[PDB]
Amino acid sequence: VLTQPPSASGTPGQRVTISCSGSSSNIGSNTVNWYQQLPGTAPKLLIYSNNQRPSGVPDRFSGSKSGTSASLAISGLQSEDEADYYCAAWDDSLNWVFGGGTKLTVLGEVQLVESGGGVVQPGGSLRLSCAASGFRFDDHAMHWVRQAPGKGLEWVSVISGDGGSTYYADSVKGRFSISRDDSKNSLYLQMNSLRTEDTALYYCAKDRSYGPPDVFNYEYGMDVWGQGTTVTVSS
Amino acid sequence: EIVLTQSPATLSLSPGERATLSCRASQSVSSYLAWYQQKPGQAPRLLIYDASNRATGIPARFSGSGSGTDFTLTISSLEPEDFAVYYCQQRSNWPQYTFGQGTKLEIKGSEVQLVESGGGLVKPGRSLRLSCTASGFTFGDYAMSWFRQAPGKGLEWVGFIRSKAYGGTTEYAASVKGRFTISRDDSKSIAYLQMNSLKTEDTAVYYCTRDRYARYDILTGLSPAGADYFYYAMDVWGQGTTVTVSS
Amino acid sequence: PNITNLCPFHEVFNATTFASVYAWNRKRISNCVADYSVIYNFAPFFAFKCYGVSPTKLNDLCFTNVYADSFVIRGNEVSQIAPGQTGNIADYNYKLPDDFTGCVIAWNSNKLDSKPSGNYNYLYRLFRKSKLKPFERDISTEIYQAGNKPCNGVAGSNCYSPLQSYGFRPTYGVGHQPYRVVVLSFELLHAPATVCGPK
Repeated sequence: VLTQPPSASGTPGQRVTISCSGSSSNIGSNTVNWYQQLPGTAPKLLIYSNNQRPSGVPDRFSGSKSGTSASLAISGLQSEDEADYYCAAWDDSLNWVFGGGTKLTVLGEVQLVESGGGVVQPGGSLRLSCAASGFRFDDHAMHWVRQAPGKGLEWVSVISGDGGSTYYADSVKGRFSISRDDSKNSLYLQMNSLRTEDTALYYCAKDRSYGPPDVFNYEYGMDVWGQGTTVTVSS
Repeated sequence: EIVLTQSPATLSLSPGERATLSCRASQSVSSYLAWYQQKPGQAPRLLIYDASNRATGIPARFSGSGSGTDFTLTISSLEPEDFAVYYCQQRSNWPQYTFGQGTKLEIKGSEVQLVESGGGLVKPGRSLRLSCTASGFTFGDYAMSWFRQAPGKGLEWVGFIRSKAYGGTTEYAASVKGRFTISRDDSKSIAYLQMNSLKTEDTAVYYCTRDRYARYDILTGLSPAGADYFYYAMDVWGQGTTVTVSS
Repeated sequence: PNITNLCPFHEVFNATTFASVYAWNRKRISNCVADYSVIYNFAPFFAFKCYGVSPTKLNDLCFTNVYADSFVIRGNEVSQIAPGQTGNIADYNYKLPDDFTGCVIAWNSNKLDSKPSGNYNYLYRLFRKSKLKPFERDISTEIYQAGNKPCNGVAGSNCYSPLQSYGFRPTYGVGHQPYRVVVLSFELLHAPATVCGPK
């Protein structure tokens, strides 16, 4: 688990900092990935490798990993930097751990589309597919990140570009099964025995690396996301 | 340089009999003899390999023997449909397969497949371009050799491209050097053969075949006498195209 | 806090020619103060796994000998560079000991080791009669014999050269692209410490 301030604030023009602590098994041995999710949208990767940003992210966002802790420096925040920022790291226990979310409150192409949802009759099953187009699907890895309404991000499963390695979270292990079809450019997630606590959006996140985050522990990061499929498993 | 000559020319033996076929060799070649069978029109089929081992599928009435400078194919049983031309092949010089003028025997007196394309009249526009598309084995771990057969003249060697493992180099014959160039498209699993500077003597039926398996890891535990060794490391011939000539 | 002459880590991480996988070009990093913070300024890495030690606490540890071996390996084969791993390039080209105390650094080199027609200068061993011992090296190119007929030193239909090329092309997807790997090791068996941190 990565500890993180639940809510930070600042005035427009000042630089705020969002810390994120962790054990020597997730941040001390691997890299940190910061994300940003505006209210009602999908997360976007801000900083990977603890100091590197993609082309889309401006230079105002800074990152730093000093030992087993990280920090997201937002120099000169504008009115549009009002969202929840999450940390990310790959624990050596074969799981992608997220943070808690920091509601920064101010005081002033590649397409991933997924389908398959609805009521699941809590004890039934459901099929999840994720279409992909335009990023050489056989080279990038795939993920599954679900988010309960009003809660944080929770990682479900991962599969490398080769498809040999596949990891699952401790609460979805033995019940979910992930797979991919390089010919059809689609990512599947077979859910069985869905419980009452599996209600979320189930985003389909496209990784930027090739191998699993355990072997490539200095490059992983969820670049392109999609519009989640809100499953509603209930009585 | 190693010339292989068959002793018999036209065996007119009736069925319910035996059959003998000899083969000499100038240089002392080891057990690298492969007897082929060629029905009129069809593609050659390998009967005996390593001069003692029979293929996987052919009847057991093809026991061949001999080693060194003299080999012998003994079809010592009946000949129901043995009407075909029986060729020979050496593999002492690995990239320099040389055949011999075979014997014509008469009656009295499989997902692995590689098809070809490209042919017809070539005198106008003296530049052809052949192709060879594979559909079975994983194209890329095998080398691809080309053979041509002039009308009623026998099989010949053209050239080959080594697998991506042992370099993408090439090695042609003497009569097609400087004119014929071979290249591969392993991404599409297609091998090509350019025919720049075409002559009158290049009016043969061309074949594309496999070559040695670049992966000798799988070829270690396999005994070189079983059906599994024949499936992974052996030649798989295809159909034949044609080239012509005019005035 | 008494840095005198930093180790030539720029002669190991930033080099123009990396050897094949069956060669190592092992360099004895010794007799020089080692600053493990200079490795982070050479290139953006893709794999950084320190087995036994910590990347931050590397600076305040002393060792008797530090080695740095480098080689170009395929993308699908970086996962085999780990203590106790089996594979083609983990049993016949480079065997790391199960008690390995060091770091394995890997990073892509598609912009420097991939020509349009493929570079066949990076060779890898496919199979041996036995498996390599931890930290062993074989440069012998004795021709393999896959059959019952003896091979008198000529690559034939059943005689194979033990070294095969990768054929790195820029169009190959990630997984068949060159990946330069620099495995750092540390020894403290029986010797005075000569490779310490900035102190």
